[PDB]
Amino acid sequence: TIDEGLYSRQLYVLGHEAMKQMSQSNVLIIGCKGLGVEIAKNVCLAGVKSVTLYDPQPTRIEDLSSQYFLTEDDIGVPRAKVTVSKLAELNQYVPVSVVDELSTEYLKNFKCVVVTETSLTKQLEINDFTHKNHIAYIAADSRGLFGSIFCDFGENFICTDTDGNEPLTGMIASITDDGVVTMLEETRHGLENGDFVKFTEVKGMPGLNDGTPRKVEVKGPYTFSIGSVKDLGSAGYNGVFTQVKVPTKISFKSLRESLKDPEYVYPDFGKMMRPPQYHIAFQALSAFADAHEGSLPRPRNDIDAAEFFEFCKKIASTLQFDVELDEKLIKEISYQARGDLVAMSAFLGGAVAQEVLKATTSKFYPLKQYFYFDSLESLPSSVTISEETCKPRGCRYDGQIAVFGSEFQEKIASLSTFLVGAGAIGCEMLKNWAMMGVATGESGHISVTDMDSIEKSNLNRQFLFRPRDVGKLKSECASTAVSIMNPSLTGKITSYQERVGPESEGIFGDEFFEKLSLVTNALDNVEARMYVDRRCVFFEKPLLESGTLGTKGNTQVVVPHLTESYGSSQDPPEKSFPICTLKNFPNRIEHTIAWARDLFEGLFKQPIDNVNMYLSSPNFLETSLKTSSNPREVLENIRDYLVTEKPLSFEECIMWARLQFDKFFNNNIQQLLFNFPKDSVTSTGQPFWSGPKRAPTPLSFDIHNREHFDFIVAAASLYAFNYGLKSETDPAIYERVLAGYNPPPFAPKSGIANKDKQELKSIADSLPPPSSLVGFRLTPAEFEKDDDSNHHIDFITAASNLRAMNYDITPADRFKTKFVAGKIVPAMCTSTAVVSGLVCLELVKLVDGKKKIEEYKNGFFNLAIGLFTFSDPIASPKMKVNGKEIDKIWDRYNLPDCTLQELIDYFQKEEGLEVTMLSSGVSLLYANFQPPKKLAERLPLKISELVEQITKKKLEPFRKHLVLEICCDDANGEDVEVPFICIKL
Amino acid sequence: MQIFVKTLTGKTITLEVESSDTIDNVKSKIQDKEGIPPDQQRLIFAGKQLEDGRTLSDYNIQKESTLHLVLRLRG
Amino acid sequence: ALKRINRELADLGKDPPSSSSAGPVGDDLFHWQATIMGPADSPYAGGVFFLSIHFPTDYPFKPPKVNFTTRIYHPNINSNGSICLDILRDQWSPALTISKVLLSISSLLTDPNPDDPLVPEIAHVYKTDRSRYELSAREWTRKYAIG
Ligand SMILES: Nc1ncnc2c1ncn2[C@@H]1O[C@H](COP(=O)(O)OP(=O)(O)OP(=O)(O)O)[C@@H](O)[C@H]1O
Ligand SMILES: [Mg+2]
Ligand SMILES: [Mg+2]
Repeated sequence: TIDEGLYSRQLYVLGHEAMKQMSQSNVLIIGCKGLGVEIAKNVCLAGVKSVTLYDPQPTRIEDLSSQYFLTEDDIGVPRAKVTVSKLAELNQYVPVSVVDELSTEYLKNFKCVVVTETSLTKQLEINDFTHKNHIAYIAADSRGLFGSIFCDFGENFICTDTDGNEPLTGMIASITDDGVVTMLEETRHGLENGDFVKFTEVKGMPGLNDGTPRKVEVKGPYTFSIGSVKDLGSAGYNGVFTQVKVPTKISFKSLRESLKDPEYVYPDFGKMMRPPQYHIAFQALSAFADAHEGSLPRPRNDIDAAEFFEFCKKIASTLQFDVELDEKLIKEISYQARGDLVAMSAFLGGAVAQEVLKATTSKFYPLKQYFYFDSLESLPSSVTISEETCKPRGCRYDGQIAVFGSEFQEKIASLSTFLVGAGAIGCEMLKNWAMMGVATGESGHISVTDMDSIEKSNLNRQFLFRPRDVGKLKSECASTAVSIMNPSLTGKITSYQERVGPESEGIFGDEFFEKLSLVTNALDNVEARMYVDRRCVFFEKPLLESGTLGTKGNTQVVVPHLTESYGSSQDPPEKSFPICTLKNFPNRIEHTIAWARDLFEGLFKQPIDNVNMYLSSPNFLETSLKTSSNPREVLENIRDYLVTEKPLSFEECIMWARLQFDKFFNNNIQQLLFNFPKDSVTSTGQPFWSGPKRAPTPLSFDIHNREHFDFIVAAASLYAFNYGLKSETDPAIYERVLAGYNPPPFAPKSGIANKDKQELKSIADSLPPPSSLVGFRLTPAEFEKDDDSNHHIDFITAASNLRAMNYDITPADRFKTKFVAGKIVPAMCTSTAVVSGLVCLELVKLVDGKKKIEEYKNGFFNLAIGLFTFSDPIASPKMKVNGKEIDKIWDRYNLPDCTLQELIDYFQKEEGLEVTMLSSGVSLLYANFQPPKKLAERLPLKISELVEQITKKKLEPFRKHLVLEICCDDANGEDVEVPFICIKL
Repeated sequence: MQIFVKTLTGKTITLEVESSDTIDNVKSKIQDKEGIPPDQQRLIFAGKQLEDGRTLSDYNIQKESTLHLVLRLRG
Repeated sequence: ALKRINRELADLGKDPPSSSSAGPVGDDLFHWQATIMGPADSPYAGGVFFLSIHFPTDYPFKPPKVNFTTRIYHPNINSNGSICLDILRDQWSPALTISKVLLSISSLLTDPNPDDPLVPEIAHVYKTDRSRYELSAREWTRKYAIG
């Protein structure tokens, strides 16, 4: 009874069984500061059985530095009581409660226990009991720019899936008697030594088809070994190998035992000596807090730092840690002990939420065991950081001023950012900006633009939207929510509903872009990302790109004149199958799904478009006759959908659906088998239907079968929708009509002047004149995956399953069909939180105006295996032009609106280069091979007039510049790249 | 004897070979003359693709036969 | 994008293909009308075939859309002019050039591949009755590729 209308995107990451097992586990959360509330939000969105909170401390002002459910009217009230009311509205299936006091035995009521903002002694006391009762225990701590996570899931943890990937499967060419398994030509299995696989459909070696997993010895990228197959046979031909994923046993240690001899996880190999430092540092922090009634060292205080360093020395001596303590790092930890940043809190909350999901679902590889992280490179260097500047001012930004100071806070308050998109990443970025006080000053401003509307499936990871807000614009709702969270941002936020593209340049023009400070992308398509990147490059504004895919995520920062752009590197491609495979010989369910999608487009979309365009364009037939690739096909479609097969009731739609079923599933297969019989051989003598090619078999229509009836119903419903008729779903009418159907005979055909134009004309004139049919339009079927009442995914699933039955392929259910056909990108809330945290950690670097390139870090992470990596951005390539250093990306030529001849003369005389090609937009303004008449006609014209003449469209009033791409050759004719030209209108 | 190999660009290469010469030797001559690796040479005669390990006589290649040199593409 | 397109165009201009000529439509770089000459040692000898090339906005990250315009009787070419080649579907690296695309197309016309056909009936005729295939190809290249 999983609510598939809400967990649609998450179920593609976790699965049905994972969520079924997750919906029976209770989670307790001790500590309700920023990290605790973030973890609670993520867990509630995840869909656990219930959530319990425990934080009886009264609210204070500084606690609002990272809490977004607390207001200044809540000072003095326990955090849990004022937080549960707002947390209960995130998910309706996840009850949230509060416990005033905590007892040890009560801990047995929960499946996972998260501990934050707790002393080390209490953590040890809790762990000594939660370890021997097999309860997952996750302890998190966030001090300034440092974070620590500790996980303990018992001594007999069972991990079903250790990487989250699908089992590797592939085809086999030949298997020798020595266990040498060989793939097909230029086919790499991708297995690793120690993996287990099972073989099926192996010809000549039936023994390997039993299904028993066997060890794998990798011998090369194309072959491997399994051992000895002497008994089973001599040589095996063809077959499929499939990887088998086995459960693993992971054994942890208690907190008390792991304190002496911990097991670190290193997020970066450039700084390998730090985690040992953090292990001592956090224990010393706890000891100092215990020695000052829970009072952390004051910000940038020398005496407290010295005492903390003494405690660090004492602990290091006590534990016999053979590591030299770094005094500078320890004193920095002491200074920022009272820090409370929203970016670090969000990052650690996402990580801990993912760990909780791993613990509950027994999936993915967890942390083992300690994880110490720091972002000390984010510390501002352009402002004076001292005890005087970092002292609290009794405001809600004290937790951040205590790290960065008042001057950097004022710098943040005057930012002018631009957020593209208002999805989940946009919502997280807006929350972080609201917490940080971005654009709360006099000169600050925030602009957010997004044209999409809130849907039901977006509420799973977008916490700023509520079910009552379904169907409204994202930007307005987000702006209202974040203005409610921070009242100081009333009137400082502008929400647009415009798609960022070539058609929105009239609003987001030069005037708009000259006041921005940075651009943050929250998009989901590559074209818009690359357009925004081009715009940022033109205006030279810092850009923040972030992308997620399931549990993987990456963040990149583009800085003017320092790093290369984001469009300069386009790694991730897509896959489009060869047409011969899809059209005739499929061998996987994806092929059938693609074929079904193409069939849907060709049956319900293109013919309707042709019919509608015929009745609108007065000269449609003549244009199509000399423009369309297949005028004959268009004419046939128009005739069939207008006169030949125009339905007058739903029964005729059912008959048409049956006829199409027969056409596509019974006749084409017979034709193919007549052309290529099952006993046919290739040119080399090998059997034709062997290997990737599977012998098909025609299907006979059986009404009692579920799939045939589903296909008939879906096709009839779609046809009726196209013709605007009244559809029915009662099987009685279908069984009554389909009984009286006479299948037309069909026998395969072996085959064996300029009248074609005459035949096409005869077909054309048969069509009724457009004047005869006025106001008669057919409704095209626009594909919509999210709607479950239009029979789209049902029809696609039915067609794919029928085609799979044609080729004896394994059918897929509606869930996977919707995943594949709809191009749904898996998404998670934890990944969104992590990428938002990383982007906001880069944002403080950007604000400080750091100049070196080694101080920025593009980040990548995979939460399935707990992998985190950070690398320096790639510097923008340089070049030598006219004996000068030119940046390839961030340099341009600024010229007036001079004539083309004057531009050529300028490039010939100044740069000493000969212009050979000059283009703008999608037009070729000037080329060296054009006829001399055309050039002489175009030379004495200005650039603006030339563009207007070529593009046949006047320049709009808001346009103020032109971007020209110029390719020029040197004196010797050697091609040399030059930066683009920025013509100023 | 003599044979003619036509390339994809319209060029005609004349070779001095013997009916007993192996396909490997012909691919070697084509690599020596044009610099095309043997792995990428697809030699065709009378609608049949020449395979390594055999001789010209196996394909009934005689005086002034014409072969085709194309790239290894399949699909 | 535009820069790579013009670099390839200049390379075509400087290096004469001698059997093909690809050029943009009017002054649009995202639409070319190329020409291919029928191979001499093929039934399609003495024929001119026109191709339409639509460059995607993500070129060269995505393969160009190349579609035949002149009707041709080939086992691996359907009626709609669609072509059957890997370098257009998933073998499209950023290293390919229309130059080579055309080379490939020509090599295909030189020798068909009936083991993995796109038109099953023509492939069957070619495999069974070679003479009928030769006659049909000659008739088609005379009716469409000539004049
Ligand atoms: N060209 C564009 N201009 C403006 N906003 C855009 C553009 N393209 C995408 N977006 C916005 O980017 C966000 C993408 O986020 P996300 O993919 O999570 O949302 P969605 O597409 O609505 O959901 P789903 O992926 O679950 O179907 C959406 O807010 C969408 O409106
Ligand atoms: Mg949407
Ligand atoms: Mg989306």
